[PDB]
Amino acid sequence: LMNAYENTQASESRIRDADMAEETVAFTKNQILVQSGTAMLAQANVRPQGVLSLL
Amino acid sequence: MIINHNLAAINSHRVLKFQNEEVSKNMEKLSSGMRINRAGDDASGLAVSEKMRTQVN
Repeated sequence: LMNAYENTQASESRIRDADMAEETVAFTKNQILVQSGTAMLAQANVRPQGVLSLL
Repeated sequence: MIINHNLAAINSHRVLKFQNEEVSKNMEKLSSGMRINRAGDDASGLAVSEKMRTQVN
């Protein structure tokens, strides 16, 4: 029993428990991408301001 | 001078509108971070990308 328990626990941990390295790599990638996205949104927000130059 | 129609204005407006279209095309992919976002940019590339996406999954 004390071997079946550890084997079943290992299987369940493999199924349900995450891996920190991959999760944090994805987190850093998504953080960089969202920073770039908000920077580009800020850049695009001011883009139509050039039309007033010909008004 | 002919003042009924301003041809230089029309030429500059056309160049401006196409430059703005290209600017928007650059900006959308800069925001998304992917080379192709909707079909027509690279159909074969998008199909191959979907194939490799299915493969990696």
